[PDB]
Amino acid sequence: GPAKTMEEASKRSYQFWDTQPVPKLGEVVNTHGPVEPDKDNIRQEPYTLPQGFTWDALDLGDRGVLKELYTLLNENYVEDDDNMFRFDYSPEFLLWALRPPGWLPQWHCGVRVVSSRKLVGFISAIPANIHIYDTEKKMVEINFLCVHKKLRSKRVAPVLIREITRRVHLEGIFQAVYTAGVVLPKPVGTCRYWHRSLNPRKLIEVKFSHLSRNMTMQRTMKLYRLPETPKTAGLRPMETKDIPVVHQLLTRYLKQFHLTPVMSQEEVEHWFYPQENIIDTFVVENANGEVTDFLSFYTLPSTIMNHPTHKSLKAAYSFYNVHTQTPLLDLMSDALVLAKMKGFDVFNALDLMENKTFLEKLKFGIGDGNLQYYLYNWKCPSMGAEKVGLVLQ
Amino acid sequence: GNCFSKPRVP
Ligand SMILES: CC(C)(COP(=O)(O)OP(=O)(O)OC[C@H]1O[C@@H](n2cnc3c(N)ncnc32)[C@H](O)[C@@H]1OP(=O)(O)O)[C@@H](O)C(=O)NCCC(=O)NCCS
Ligand SMILES: *C(=O)CCCCCCCCCCCCC
Ligand SMILES: [Cl-]
Ligand SMILES: [Cl-]
Repeated sequence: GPAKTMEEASKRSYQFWDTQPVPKLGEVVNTHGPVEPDKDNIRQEPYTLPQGFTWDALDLGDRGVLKELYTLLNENYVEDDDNMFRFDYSPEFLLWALRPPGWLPQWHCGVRVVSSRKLVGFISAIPANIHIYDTEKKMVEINFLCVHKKLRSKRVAPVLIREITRRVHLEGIFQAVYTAGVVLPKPVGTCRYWHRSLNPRKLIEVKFSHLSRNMTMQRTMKLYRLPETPKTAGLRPMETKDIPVVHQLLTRYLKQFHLTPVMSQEEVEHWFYPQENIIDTFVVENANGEVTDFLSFYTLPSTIMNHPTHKSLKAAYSFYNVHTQTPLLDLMSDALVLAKMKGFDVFNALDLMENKTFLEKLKFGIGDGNLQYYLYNWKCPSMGAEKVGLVLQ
Repeated sequence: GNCFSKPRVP
C-alpha cells in the first residue's frame, strides 16, 4: 500500500480515497472551496466494523483508559522508515494534544475487541479554526490514526476515517486538516523534517545518525557543540501574564502564511503555556519590559525498537517561533541551547514557515521523511512549504 | 498523524 513519494503515488489507485471529497492526485486546482455541500441529513448509525470489533469513545479523564491509549500507540503507532524507532507519546502529552479547548469525548474514537475489550484501533478529532488562503473555516484536526499491528491490512483504517467523519459531521463541521508521512490524494503542501544533533554521541550509538566516515567522533562533537546558556537578552519562560501578548504576536506573525491556525487567547494558553516534558515556550522580554519574540518546542520521545529497555530517544520538535525584534537565527540558536540544556538528544524542525532561512546555517541535516499536509472537503491550490504555517503534534 | 524522520544518509 503506502506510497512515500509523489512519483510512486502517481503509479497507483486509491480504492478508498477516490470515494472521498478530496482532489485527485495530479489535478491542478485553481478554485477555492468545498468539494461537496454541508449535509442536512447525517447517518445516525455508526459504520459497521468487521465481526468481533466494536466502537468505544475513550474518556481520557479515566486514567485506565488513557493508559490503554498510551499503550496502543506506544506499541503500534508511527515508526521510522527502517523500523528502528517508534513514537512514545506520553499520557500527559496525549492529554495536551487531545483535550484542547472544545474537545469532545465522542471524537476520541476507539475500536475494541468485543470479547476482551482490548483497544486495537483509534482516531481522533479536535476542533480548530483554520485560515486557508482568504477563508477562515471551523474545522477539525485529525490525529493519532492507529490500527493494531495484528489488525493491519484488513481495511479497518477506512472505517475509522468514515466514522470520525460521521461524528464530526454530526457537530456541523465539514472540513478537516491532517498530515501524513504517506502521499494520498492530495497534498496541499509538502514539508520535510530536518534534524539538529544535540547529543551526537548518543544519536550515533543508537544509529539515529551516522558518523560521516571521513569525520571522527571527536570532531563531530566539536562540530555540534553549543554554548551553555542562551545569548538573547531578556529570554525567559513564558508566564501567565504573557498569554495576551503571545496571542497578539502569533496572530500577526501568521498572517504572512497561507495555511495557519486561528487561536483564541484560551487556545494560546493551552498550546503554549509551559508544561514540563510536553511544551516549552520562552519569550523575549526586552529592556522596556515589552515581549517582542517567542520560541516554542514540544517533547516527543521515541522508543528504540532494537533495544527496548534502553532510554528513549529524546527529541524536541520546533512548534511556533515568532520574531519581531530578535533575529530568527538568534532565536533558533537559543532554542537549540535550551533543548540541549533540558536533555534533548536531537532538535527537529520542518522546512515550513521561514525555517529554511536558518536550517542549514544552524547545522540541521535533512531528514528522510516528508510530512504532507491535507485538507478534507476543501479544494484549493497547493502551496510551497514556506507558506505552510501550521504545526501539528 | 505526525511522521518519524531521521537524518538522510548520503
Ligand atoms: C496507518 C494505519 C492505521 C493504516 O492501517 P492499515 O491496516 O495498514 O491499512 P488498511 O488496510 O486498514 O486501509 C488502507 C487504506 O487506508 C489508506 N491509508 C493508509 N495509511 C493512511 C494514513 N496515514 N492516513 C490516511 N489514509 C491512509 C490507504 O491509502 C488505503 O486507502 P486506499 O485504498 O485509498 O489507498 C496503520 O498502518 C497504522 O496504524 N500505522 C502506524 C501508525 C500510523 O502510521 N498512523 C497514521 C499516521 S499519518
Ligand atoms: C494522522 O493521524 C492523520 C490521519 C488522517 C486520516 C484521514 C482523515 C480525513 C478527514 C476525516 C474527518 C473529516 C471531517 C469533516
Ligand atoms: Cl476525553
Ligand atoms: Cl494545485
